[PDB]
Amino acid sequence: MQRNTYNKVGLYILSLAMLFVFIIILTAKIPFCFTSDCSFIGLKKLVLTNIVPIVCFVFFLFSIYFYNRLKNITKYNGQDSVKITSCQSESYESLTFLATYIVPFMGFSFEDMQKNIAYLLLVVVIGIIFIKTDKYYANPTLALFGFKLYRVNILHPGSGETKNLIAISNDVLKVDDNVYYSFFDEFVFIARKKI
Amino acid sequence: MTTQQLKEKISKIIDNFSGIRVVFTTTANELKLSRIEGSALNSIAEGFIDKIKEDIINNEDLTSPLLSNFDDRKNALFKFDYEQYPEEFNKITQAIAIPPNSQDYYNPLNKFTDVKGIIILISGDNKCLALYKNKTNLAVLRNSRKMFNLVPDPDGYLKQLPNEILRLDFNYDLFSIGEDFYIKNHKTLETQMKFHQVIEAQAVIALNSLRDSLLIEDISGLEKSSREISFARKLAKISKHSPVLGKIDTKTIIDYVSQHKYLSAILQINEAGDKLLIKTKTSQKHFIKLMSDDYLQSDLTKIIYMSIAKDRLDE
Amino acid sequence: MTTQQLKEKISKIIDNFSGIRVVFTTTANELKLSRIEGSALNSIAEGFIDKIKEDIINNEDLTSPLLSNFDDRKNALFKFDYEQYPEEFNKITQAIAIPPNSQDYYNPLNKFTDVKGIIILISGDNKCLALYKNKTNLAVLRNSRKMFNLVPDPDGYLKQLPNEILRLDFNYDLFSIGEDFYIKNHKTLETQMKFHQVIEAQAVIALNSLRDSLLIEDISGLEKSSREISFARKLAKISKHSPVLGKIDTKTIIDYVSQHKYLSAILQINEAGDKLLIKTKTSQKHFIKLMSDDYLQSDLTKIIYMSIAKDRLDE
Repeated sequence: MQRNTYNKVGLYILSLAMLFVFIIILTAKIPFCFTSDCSFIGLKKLVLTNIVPIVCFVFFLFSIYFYNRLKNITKYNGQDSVKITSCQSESYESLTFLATYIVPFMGFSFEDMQKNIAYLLLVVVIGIIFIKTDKYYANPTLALFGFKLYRVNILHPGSGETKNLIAISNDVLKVDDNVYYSFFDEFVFIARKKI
Repeated sequence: MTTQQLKEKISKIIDNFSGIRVVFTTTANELKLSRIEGSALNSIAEGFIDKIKEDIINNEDLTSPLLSNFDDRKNALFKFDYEQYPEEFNKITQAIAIPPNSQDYYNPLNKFTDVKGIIILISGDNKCLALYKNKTNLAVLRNSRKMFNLVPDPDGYLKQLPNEILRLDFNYDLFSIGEDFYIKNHKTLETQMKFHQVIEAQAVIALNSLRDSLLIEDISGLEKSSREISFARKLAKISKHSPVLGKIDTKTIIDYVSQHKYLSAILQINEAGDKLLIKTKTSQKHFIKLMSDDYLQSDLTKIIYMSIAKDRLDE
Repeated sequence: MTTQQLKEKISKIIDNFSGIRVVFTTTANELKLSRIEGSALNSIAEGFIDKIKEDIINNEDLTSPLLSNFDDRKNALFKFDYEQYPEEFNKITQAIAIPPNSQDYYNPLNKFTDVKGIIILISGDNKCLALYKNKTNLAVLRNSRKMFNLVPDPDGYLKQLPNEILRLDFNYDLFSIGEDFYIKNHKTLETQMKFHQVIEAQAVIALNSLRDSLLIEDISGLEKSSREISFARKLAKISKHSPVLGKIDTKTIIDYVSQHKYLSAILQINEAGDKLLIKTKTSQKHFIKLMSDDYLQSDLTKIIYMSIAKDRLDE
């Protein structure tokens, strides 16, 4: 594993952050009582009656750490420029991804621990197939933070015309525009317009 | 390519500035790319742009002669014109066209002991400029003498950082434009790029031509001096661009030495009146400069002059 | 002073090596001796010995002309000719006589921005060789920046330490022996120790003598282009070392331009013929190169040679 495999694992864990916070808001069972008789039941009973909340909380922390690792990519050298030849926008992913792989988990009942073990195994299976299927750039947590995904064909000033690269830009992109590349992998790079 | 067209191409790269990229070459002959911080890379790009502007753009006294006509002038970028390219030049040409989605990134756990040179790829207006650098002995430097784990110390014994720091000062040894290579520093090219054997082979050809010219009485003095690289530069210049050796008869040369104010008292004619006695190092240097056509007089002031840096005017 | 006596004096210093002390130069113009670690001071000592040996000792093409006859030749050490010494030269001559028992000592808590020059005192044969280097803007170093406190990092952005660099290399800018001062880098002389005003003073006295020569109808072009030092240095050389200024009359000059087969075309003569018609920048440059007697020929090949860095033979 490792290297590219760890990068795709980090992208998938960052993608599932909306699922983690959705399970957090759906099933928490926090005693939100506005009366004086609802005292503290104890820390041990609270952490016993809540298992998948704290599991999803440390998974959300893992997703935040992997988003920090993705934001570390643009910190170093990205001071080179290319020219976009084709700018066919592919941003219906991370909406198709959400409405296909997250809405069923909202349509799923979280009552028994056997069922939760089965759903975690389903998450692991979906991630394992999602590792190596070249649709790994779909990321609703990325699309919430202003990022719009594009399928671009850059043209280097001195190397050549490399084709079929995926750009994650902060703003809109267009044919005959200059962006700054910071390659997270061979296929996906974080873009930034030059103006 | 003249100097004005070179200035125009450098200007056309500079004002339509696109961006830079730093590529390391290694001792095992492969190309890796580095992880430089954004503000540090911006400062490097601005410093290299300022140095390149002071060298070509704002410089009025710029000349670009061929490396086979290498004199000892300053503020010049010598043009490569030899047939055989060294392997670092081909590695520069390969480093121009590395695709931007490459993943052969440099590993900084090697403590920077494997990097042989630093290639700066200044790009702009669909053209690539490839500066070159050499890593010296860490560019010897200092520290602050942390007293235990705290930085300020008025009693600070000034010490050196260990073998982990790379020099990236604002200077370049040679740069690449288009398909031509221009050279600024000659010592790193004669040392690191394995070029002094080519210079020595050209010196061997020049010594063979001097022996066949049937002029020097004692060949073995010139052969004795020929192992020096600074002398071998002059035999390379003699082999490729001498306008007196072989063009004219030797009798005119010996008449010129017999009819001069300075050469008659330095270079001595033999007893038979056909050879030149060249024994001392001073006589060797004066004969080399005589065969290099460095003894010129003015038709205005009638003053004989030595010329360290010459230029043929009909060019 | 001849180059051979210079080499002999430096060699007598070099093989009779005794000690080496490093003292800084401040913005408030006081000596501040440092605390260089002994292994590091020894390493800088042997590196400076190797650098000065390569530059001066075994060099064969070394020449030492005066600063007033400034040319663009490489590997040469110009001799200082002006009696007007800037304050850094007085600082050097104070720093060659600092007693070792003095305690005017450096405080390294001043962020190393107070220092504006490094003095290297190669001491030996009861003599001192003071080598000065400028601050050279704290040229950028490169670390191997980690995460947290775990020192190795397989993937990390390489960055720069802010101001504890103190890049002093093994190169030098200018060095003084005895009472004669010698320079290597003229750019830091012209841009740091207040020399440009002296160069424009020599330029305007050259322009005064040039308007007293009555040769140009458009002297306003020369006084509007002469504020750049790249023309002012040549104007200073024209002022002090020229065999044309006040030596050759105007009619012989105009006959030489009329009879030359290049200067009659690139530089246009006046229709009246009493003066010279220069207006353009290339005409200005060829005019300056003509009046410094840089157009020469030999007797063997009889080709007109343009000299970049000429040298006198009779003296």
